[PDB]
Amino acid sequence: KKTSFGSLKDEDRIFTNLYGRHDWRLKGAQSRGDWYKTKEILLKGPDWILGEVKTSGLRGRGGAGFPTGLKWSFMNKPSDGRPKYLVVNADEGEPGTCKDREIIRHDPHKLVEGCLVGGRAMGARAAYIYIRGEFYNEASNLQVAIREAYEAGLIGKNACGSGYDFDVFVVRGAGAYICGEETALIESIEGKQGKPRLKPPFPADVGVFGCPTTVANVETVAVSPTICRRGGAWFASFGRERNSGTKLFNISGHVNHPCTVEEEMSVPLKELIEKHAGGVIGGWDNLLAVIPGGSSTPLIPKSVCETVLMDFDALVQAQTGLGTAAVIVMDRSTDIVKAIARLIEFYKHESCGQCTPCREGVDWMNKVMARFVKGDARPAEIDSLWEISKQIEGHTICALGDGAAWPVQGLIRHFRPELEERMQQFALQHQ
Amino acid sequence: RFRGEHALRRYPSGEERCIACKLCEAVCPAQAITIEAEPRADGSRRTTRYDIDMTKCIY
Amino acid sequence: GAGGALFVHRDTPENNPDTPFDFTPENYKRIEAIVKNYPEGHKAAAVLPVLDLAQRQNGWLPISAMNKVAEILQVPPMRVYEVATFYTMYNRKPVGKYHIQVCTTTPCMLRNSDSILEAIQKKLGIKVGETTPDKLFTLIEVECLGACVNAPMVQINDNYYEDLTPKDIEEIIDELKAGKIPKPGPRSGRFSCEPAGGLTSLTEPPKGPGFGVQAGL
Amino acid sequence: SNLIEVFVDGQSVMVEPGTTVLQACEKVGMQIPRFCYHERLSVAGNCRMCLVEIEKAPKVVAACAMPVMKGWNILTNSEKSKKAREGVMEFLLANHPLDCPICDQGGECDLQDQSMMFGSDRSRFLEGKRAVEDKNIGPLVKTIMTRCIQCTRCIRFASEIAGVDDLGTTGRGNDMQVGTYIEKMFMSELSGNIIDICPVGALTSKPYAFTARPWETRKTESIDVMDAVG
Amino acid sequence: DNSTYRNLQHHEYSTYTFLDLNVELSKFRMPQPSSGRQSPRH
Amino acid sequence: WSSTADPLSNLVLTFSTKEDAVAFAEKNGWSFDVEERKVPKPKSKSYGANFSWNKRTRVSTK
Ligand SMILES: NC(=O)C1=CN([C@@H]2O[C@H](COP(=O)(O)OP(=O)(O)OC[C@H]3O[C@@H](n4cnc5c(N)ncnc54)[C@H](O)[C@@H]3O)[C@@H](O)[C@H]2O)C=CC1
Ligand SMILES: Cc1cc2nc3c(=O)[nH]c(=O)nc-3n(C[C@H](O)[C@H](O)[C@H](O)COP(=O)(O)O)c2cc1C
Ligand code: SF4
Ligand code: SF4
Ligand code: SF4
Ligand code: SF4
Ligand code: FES
Ligand code: FES
Ligand SMILES: [Mg+2]
Repeated sequence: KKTSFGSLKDEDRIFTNLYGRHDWRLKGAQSRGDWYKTKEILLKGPDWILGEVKTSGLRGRGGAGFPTGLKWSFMNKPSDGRPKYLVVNADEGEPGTCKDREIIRHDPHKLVEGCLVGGRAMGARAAYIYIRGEFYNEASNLQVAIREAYEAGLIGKNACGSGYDFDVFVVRGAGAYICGEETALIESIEGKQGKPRLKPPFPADVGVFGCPTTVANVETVAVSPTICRRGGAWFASFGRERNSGTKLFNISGHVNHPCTVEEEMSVPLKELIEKHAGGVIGGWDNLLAVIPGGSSTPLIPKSVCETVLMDFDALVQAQTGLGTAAVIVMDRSTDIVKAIARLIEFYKHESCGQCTPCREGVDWMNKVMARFVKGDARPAEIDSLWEISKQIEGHTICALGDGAAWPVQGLIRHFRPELEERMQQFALQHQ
Repeated sequence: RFRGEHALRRYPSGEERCIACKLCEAVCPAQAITIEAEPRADGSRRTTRYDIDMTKCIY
Repeated sequence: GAGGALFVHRDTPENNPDTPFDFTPENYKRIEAIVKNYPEGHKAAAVLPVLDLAQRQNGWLPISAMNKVAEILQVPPMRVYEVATFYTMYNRKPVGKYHIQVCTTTPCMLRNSDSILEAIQKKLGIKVGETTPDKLFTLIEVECLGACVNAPMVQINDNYYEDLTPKDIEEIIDELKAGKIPKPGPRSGRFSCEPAGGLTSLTEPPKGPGFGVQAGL
Repeated sequence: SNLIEVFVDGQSVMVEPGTTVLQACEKVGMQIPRFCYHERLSVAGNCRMCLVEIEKAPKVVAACAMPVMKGWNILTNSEKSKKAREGVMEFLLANHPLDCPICDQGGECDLQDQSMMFGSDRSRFLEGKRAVEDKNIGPLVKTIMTRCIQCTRCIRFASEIAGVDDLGTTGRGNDMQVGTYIEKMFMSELSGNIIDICPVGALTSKPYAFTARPWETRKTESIDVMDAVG
Repeated sequence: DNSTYRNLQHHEYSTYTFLDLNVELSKFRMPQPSSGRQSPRH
Repeated sequence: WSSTADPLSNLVLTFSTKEDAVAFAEKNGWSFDVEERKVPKPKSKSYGANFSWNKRTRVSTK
């Protein structure tokens, strides 16, 4: 029924210690409303929790946006003899993204409680939190919070006056962006290289150690206890339909006040930027392009950002996609081609190299974009690069190839005149 | 363009260009070329036999 | 652009199978705990934590350390070699006392990360990938470190130094030279990535337990 | 019984549960292009040369690894699968060295034949190619890893058939290499079969080097007498 | 109240803090499941 | 060079079926040996068996 979005009340947010200004330990979490009546939520049964998650309209915060209730109900099958596990994706690899780090370092007890609730809903015996290797202090804070939970009896043997045993393990990665992919993460946990495996089988059938497993984002896991406590209808009252709830946004790049903020789901992009980031450096007219959902999402020019909403469906209608809701802005004083080439270089350095399309094609596109930056190419190569991106996209084992092809496609689609003009300048200056 | 008597050429350094790929022997419509090869003392891929029957060759 | 590091090992007097390496008994207890964290049918899942512990004990990863890890976990040495060469946080060559990682990805590149790199290079007198003559500092360009809000930023031995200016990074470098550890976190006093003067959210006190608990629960 | 009905180019065929798309197409008489799949080895699914279109499906599937579902129609010769094959062949040939005259596997190359049959006839790769240093794994197998396409057939064969875990992949991305990471000889009673399983000239017989071309040899089928297996 | 930053404990983390915390947590874990074999290579 | 004295050293014939070849050999008065066709038997492939929970089919690398 509601038509306008983008004004979220302070008391209506979930991550109340986003900025670390309160106590992140157990006492502060208890004061702010964590670990409150978790025993009753555990005793309501997995079916009730799954129904609450489904009616909440929650979608994955990882970027895919898959309905979380359906994924978690994929594990509602009866036991077959193997243990069941919940894996929390804390790799935090997308450039422009900082939300999971902040909700891990400053609200770890929310993450632990969400792990417990998700494990109960999915029948998991333990939870493995795969934290990024570079986030050493965040991992230590999470370990301290898990120790506090074990001492208080909130997790472990019987976990409550409930009867459910649940363990929470933290496993550190070692410098690999691909290890954020769920199958690659599962392989990395098992002690191999972070190479993704093909689907099928899906993790709900064969996952970590060959056991049924669900891989979930940190934000998705952390919002579940609040969804259960306040009901799915309250969380669904936010945003548009099929786009309900609240989201953490990371604004970085050419803004006066880059920051991380939680805001209502279908917030307008310009309203979000102006109210939280302090506006674009040099004014809104100085804006050139925006990467709305991290490096894997295609860019959009200022005209699209004028009246675009920040959710999955409206951003797909803009040929971008929401992704991880990491907003990277660019003013008119920067080289768009150079930034896109830097992103392609990042993907070149982060590909695992398992399958030939991603490996060879991404190296090829890195070389092509490096030549494009200087203008050392000819105009007929733009369509060749587009066709190369088409060949990479949809033909790889995992979505890293898609996430590398999409920025090139967006850059071409919205700035072909820029590339052509750079090439002609090079041609005249070199004769 | 005119085709005369066959000859084996070499690089400016003085090493022979032939690498014993046997493509000429395969394509020869008259089977006039006989080739045998093995690794050289330095490990190079070179021929030990390269025979052309000029009474079978069609030029 | 290019890697610059080789993924084949050639025996060297200071890096060979006979190079002495062993685990401290405290590190052996830590290895016991790490192995205990996994089911007792899959002990190969502990290769990454054990290799990380070996690096933290030694500073880098000689081929003897990889062999010791493979022997301890009863895995083929080639699997440990694959793990060591796949993951970029493992140092297969000796590295300086303070490993400086500078992020040059697009979000940090937009907020003048090149100035930070140039300031570090001028202060230390080394290039992008070199090591100081006294084996005290090593410079490395890295990708996104998950602190794009606080760009530009660097990483020095598990610590994040954020919102850096050339002056700030010069002070960090010379203070680390002095001997005591600088405090981690963002500069300019913005207290971990909320708006510098905005305070556009989380202004009122958070609600206590049971504020919005639904009926029938 | 438990057979399911699937279609290959509109023609029905009954297959056992768990049958992959590649085997369903084989039961009809078509050989799907492949580089990493071997019938004797575990499924890898990395060369992506077996991508094929399922009717009413927007995304192609890996025929070697995807189990076929009941009622599926496999479009083995549709424009989508042909374009996928051409793109994969282009990516595979982008970095391959121009070594065909000096490669021992000239007329026996799966890469050459599948480029002729399923790839394009020209290249639009204007960059420089990669070059990796060779390895020494004994006097039986000659190693030229610039020709390697990273199909990991040798690694799987060594791990599963030969019982030797000395092979693997080091590095990442484009710079990922197949080898031992150390100077070590891959010596076993079954080490010579990695030459046969290798689709390209990366692994070749050392005593056989440079001596003959496949189209010249006459094939005689006989029996081994070196032992009592025959 | 709010103006104070209270995430100051991470400035005193050592090279072994994570593994010491894991060792401490070792006594709180439930017994691990078993696949029946020492390793897949067994 | 390689010299030969038989005219049938390069003669190879192609047949649709085994019966056609047998009939052709018989009507030409040639003693023949017939070898039954060898077909690769169908095999069970499972990508999920690579990541096995308790079996030896679990791979150590990929
Ligand atoms: N949060 C971060 O740091 C990063 C996020 N991303 C985002 O990840 C997105 C692509 O990642 P993918 O997981 O490969 O996309 P995906 O759509 O295939 O996966 C979405 C989730 O839903 C599950 N799922 C999907 N279909 C299923 C089915 N039929 N049955 C059972 N489960 C199913 C998957 O197991 C997965 O967990 C990208 O859009 C990207 O923006 C990418 C890099 C980093
Ligand atoms: C190359 C690649 C890297 C990824 N990295 C991450 C990551 O670091 N963190 C994350 O939460 N998801 C990451 N994802 C998306 C995961 O697949 C995601 O966690 C999974 O689909 C479940 O997400 P959900 O819980 O939000 O539904 C990555 C995906 C790809 C293809
Ligand atoms: S797309 Fe790239 S990262 Fe993903 S599996 Fe293939 S090679 Fe690895
Ligand atoms: S064998 Fe024939 S075609 Fe090949 S290099 Fe020698 S002369 Fe040329
Ligand atoms: S492996 Fe095949 S394609 Fe490559 S050089 Fe040798 S013959 Fe040519
Ligand atoms: S050496 Fe041959 S078999 Fe081994 S990965 Fe390379 S191409 Fe495949
Ligand atoms: S872009 Fe530098 S931390 Fe992510
Ligand atoms: S044959 Fe299927 S991906 Fe290689
Ligand atoms: Mg071969």
